[PDB]
Amino acid sequence: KNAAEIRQQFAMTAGSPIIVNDKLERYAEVRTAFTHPTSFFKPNYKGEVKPWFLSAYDEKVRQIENGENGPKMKAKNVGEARAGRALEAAGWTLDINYGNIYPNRFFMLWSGETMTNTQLWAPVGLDRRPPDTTDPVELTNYVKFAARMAGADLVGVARLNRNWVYSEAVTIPADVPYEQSLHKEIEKPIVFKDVPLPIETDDELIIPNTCENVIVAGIAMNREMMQTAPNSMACATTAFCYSRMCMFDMWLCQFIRYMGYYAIPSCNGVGQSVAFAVEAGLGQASRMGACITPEFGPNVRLTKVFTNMPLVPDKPIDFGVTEFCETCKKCARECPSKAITEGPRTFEGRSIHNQSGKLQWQNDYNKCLGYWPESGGYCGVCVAVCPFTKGNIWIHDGVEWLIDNTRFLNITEVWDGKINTYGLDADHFRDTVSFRKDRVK
Amino acid sequence: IRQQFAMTAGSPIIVNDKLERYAEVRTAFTHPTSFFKPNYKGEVKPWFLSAYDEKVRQIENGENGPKMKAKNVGEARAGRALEAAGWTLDINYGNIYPNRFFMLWSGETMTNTQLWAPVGLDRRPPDTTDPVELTNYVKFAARMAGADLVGVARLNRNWVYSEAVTIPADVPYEQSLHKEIEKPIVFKDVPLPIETDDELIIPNTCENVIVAGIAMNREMMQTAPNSMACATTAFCYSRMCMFDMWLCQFIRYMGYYAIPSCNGVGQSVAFAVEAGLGQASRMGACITPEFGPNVRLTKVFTNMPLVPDKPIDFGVTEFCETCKKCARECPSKAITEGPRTFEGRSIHNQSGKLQWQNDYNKCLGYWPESGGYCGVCVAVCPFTKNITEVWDGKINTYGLDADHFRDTVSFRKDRV
Ligand SMILES: Oc1cc(F)c(F)c(F)c1
Ligand SMILES: Oc1cc(F)c(F)c(F)c1
Ligand code: SF4
Ligand code: SF4
Ligand code: SF4
Ligand code: SF4
Repeated sequence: KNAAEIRQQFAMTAGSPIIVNDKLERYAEVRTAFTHPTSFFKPNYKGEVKPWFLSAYDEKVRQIENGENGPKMKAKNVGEARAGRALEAAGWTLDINYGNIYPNRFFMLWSGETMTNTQLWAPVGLDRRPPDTTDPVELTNYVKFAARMAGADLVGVARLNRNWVYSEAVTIPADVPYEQSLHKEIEKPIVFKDVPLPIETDDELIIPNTCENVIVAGIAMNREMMQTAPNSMACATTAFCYSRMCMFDMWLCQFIRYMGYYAIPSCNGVGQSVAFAVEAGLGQASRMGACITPEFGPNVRLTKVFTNMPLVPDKPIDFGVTEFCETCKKCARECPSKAITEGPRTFEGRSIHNQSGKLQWQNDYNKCLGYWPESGGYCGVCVAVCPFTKGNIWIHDGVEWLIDNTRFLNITEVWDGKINTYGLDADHFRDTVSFRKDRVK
Repeated sequence: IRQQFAMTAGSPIIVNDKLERYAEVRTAFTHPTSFFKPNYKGEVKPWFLSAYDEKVRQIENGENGPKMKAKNVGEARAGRALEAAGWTLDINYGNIYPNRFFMLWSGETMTNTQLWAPVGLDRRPPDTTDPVELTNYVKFAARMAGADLVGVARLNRNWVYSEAVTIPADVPYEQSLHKEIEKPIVFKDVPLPIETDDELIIPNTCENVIVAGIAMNREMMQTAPNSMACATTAFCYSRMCMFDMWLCQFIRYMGYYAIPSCNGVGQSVAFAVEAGLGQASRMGACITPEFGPNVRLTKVFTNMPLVPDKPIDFGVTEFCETCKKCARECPSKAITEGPRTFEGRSIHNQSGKLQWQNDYNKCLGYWPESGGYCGVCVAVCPFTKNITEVWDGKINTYGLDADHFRDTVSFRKDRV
C-alpha cells in the first residue's frame, strides 16, 4: 500500500470543490445543534428537560449503576462500566466545554504574548523578529513537518474561504471565570479588517485581511474503539482526540509565531472544519456530512489554524466518495435517530442547523443530538459503519489504485485487545509517513 | 525479549547504608554553585539565559549549532522556532514545581473535573479493587495518553526528593523563576495528597509508581548537539505533561488519587529501572530495548492497587563496562570511563547507590556554549540505533517511526 501514490492519483486541478449558489451566507455559530435553544434542551430518562449534556450525564450514571457500557448493552460488570466512563471523562482534560469553541479564551488565544511558554522564551525574540523565510515552498515544508511533530496524522493547506468562517462566534466575556462560563455565553461577530494582527475588541473578533491561509489537521481516532459506537469506548477515542486537537493548535500556533507570522487556533470554533478540510484536500464530503479521508475514512477528527504565513495550497482530492455515497446509504440505514437523509444532495437546508446555499446531503442534526442523551454518549454509529472506516478498502489492479466494492455489499475484548501509542495502529501507521516530496511540490 | 530478560522480583539498584534521600536543589540545573554561567560575551547569567544568547547569535550567523553552518538563516530560525514551540505545555523547563500549574495533586479545581462534576466519578468509591484488572485498565489508558512504554513498581522512597524546588502558591508565573524555594516532601497517615504551608504530604497509602517512556525521534536526536535534537527533546516534554494529566484524571475518575510529576518529585531513572522499562547505563540514563536511551520518562504516583512489573536484565551493565563510547564522545568529558562506585563525584550525585558517577556540572557547562541541550551521549549510544536532510526527510505523527512502531503494540498478555 502506498498512500502517497493514492493521493497523487486522485488529485484534482485547483479550485474549491464545494458547489454554492447565491443564497449562501456566512453561518452564525449559535445555530449549531449544540448551542441553539431549539436543540440545546433534551429530556433525560426520567422525562426532565435539561441541557442535553446534563441529560446525557444522567444516563451515564444510570448505566454505570446498572453495569452497562451503553444503551441496553450489558458490561462485564460495574467496574468495567465505570472504567469506560472514567477513560471518556479523562480524555477531555485539555478541552473546554466540549470543543474549545470560545475564540481567544483559555487554550485558544489569538496571540501568544501572555502564554507561559512565550514569556519563558521572550529573551530570544523569536516572536518579535521579522520572518527569515518568506518563500511559500520552504514555509510549507517547515510548517507541515512541525504539524506532524504536533500530532497531526494528516495535514493540508488551503486559501482561507471566508464563507465557512462563522459570522458570529459563541464566546464568553473576557472577565468571566471558567466556573461561570456556561451561564454567561454571548455571541460576538467575526470580522475581517485592515489591521496588522488578530485582535479582539469589546465588540468584535477581528481577523486581519492579510490572513490568507488555513492549515487543516486530521487527528486519527482508534478503529477498535469507534466500532463500539454508540457505547462508551467510542466516547473515549472521541474525547482523547479533542485533547490532541488542542495540543496541536497550541504547538503549531507557537511555531508559526516563532517564525515571525501570526496564527489563530480554533479546534471546534471559528469556522466549519469539514469545508476547510475538503478545500485543503484531506478528503471529500460525504452523506453523513463528515470529511472522508483515504487513510481513515471519516474516523478522524479535524482542527485548523489560520495564518498569514505564505504557503502553497494543496490540491483537492476526488477518489469517488460522492458516487459511493450516492448508492451506499449504510450510515442512513443504521443511524439510530434517522438523522441522515437517504435522498439527493440539495442547496436547501433541512433546518436552522444547516447552512443553505451549498450542495450537500442535508441532515437533521436535532435528531442526531437527541440520541446522545438517550444513549449516554456521542454515538458515532455512522462513522463506525461507513465502509471507508475499514482499514482494508484500497486495492491495486496492476495499473492503479481503486476502492474494493465488496466492502459496500465487545468492549471487554477492546480493553483486553490491541492498543498502541495514542491509539494509533502500527498495521497502518506507514500510511502517514511523510517526506518532502509529499509535503510540497 | 522483555519476557526473555525478566529478572526475579526485587529492586536491582544496589545501595549501602550511607544512602540518603536527595534534595532536588542539588541538581546542576538548580544549584547555586552550577546555576550561573557566562555567555559568549563573558556576561555571567542564569545558564539558560546565556544559552538563549548563543541561540540568538547562531540564528544571526546562520548556524544550527556550535560551528555548524545552516543552509541559511531561514533554516537556523526554523530549528529554534520548532524547539521553542515544543515546550508549549511545560513550565520553566521540566514542570518540576509540585502541585503548581499543570502538576496539580488534586483534580478538584481542573476545568475538566468541574465540567464532569455531575457524574461524580472522582467522588464515587472504586468499583474495581482487583490489582490485575486495574493494571490492565491503567496501562491501556497510559497508551491512549501517549506512553510508548509503561511499567509499574512499588514506590521506593529512596528516589523521592527529600525536598522539592517549588514556588509559593500565590506567586504568579511572571515571578516564578525569581521566587523558587525549597519545600520538604514527607509521608504521613493522611487520606489524600495534601500541601500545607510547610510540607508537601504524600499519603503512606501511596504504594505504587507508574512510569511512562515517551520516545524521541531518532533522526532529530542524531543531530545532537544541534537544534533539531533540542526540538525532539522539547516536544516530548509537552507529551510528558499531557500524559501525566490524562492518566491522573483517569485514576481519579476510577476512585483513587494520583500525583503527577514530569521532572519533579523524584528520580525518574531509578523508578524506570525498578518498573522494568530498562537498565541504568554509563551515561546515567535508563536504556530501553526499544529505544535505547532515546526516550523521555515521566511518572505518576498512586494508591491504586497494581501488579508490579519485573525488572529486566538484557546485558546493559556488561555492555557499558567495555563500551565507553558516550564517555569518549562527550564534548565536556562529563561521563566517567572508570568503574561504578557508591561515592558521588560532587553535590549533584546521590551517594550510596552503585552507579557510574558523572560530573553533571561539566555537562551543564556545555549547554550555554552550544546553545542547546546537547544529547551527544544519547545520539552515539549503540542502543539508540545534516539538518537540511532531516527537515526534508522522513517524519510521522509525534515523530514516531512506522518502521519500528509495531514493537510497542500491546495486548492484555503483555500488560499483566
Ligand atoms: O463536538 C462535540 C461536542 C460535544 F459536546 C461532545 F460531547 C462531543 F463528543 C463532541
Ligand atoms: O539556591 C536555590 C535554588 C533553588 F532552586 C531554590 F529553590 C532555592 F530555594 C535556593
Ligand atoms: S456509510 Fe456509505 S453513504 Fe454513509 S458516508 Fe459512508 S460511504 Fe457515504
Ligand atoms: S452520530 Fe449517531 S445519531 Fe448522529 S448521525 Fe451519526 S449515527 Fe445518526
Ligand atoms: S548531554 Fe552532552 S555534555 Fe552532557 S553528558 Fe551527554 S554528551 Fe556529555
Ligand atoms: S554509549 Fe556505550 S557505555 Fe555509553 S551508555 Fe551507551 S552502551 Fe553504555
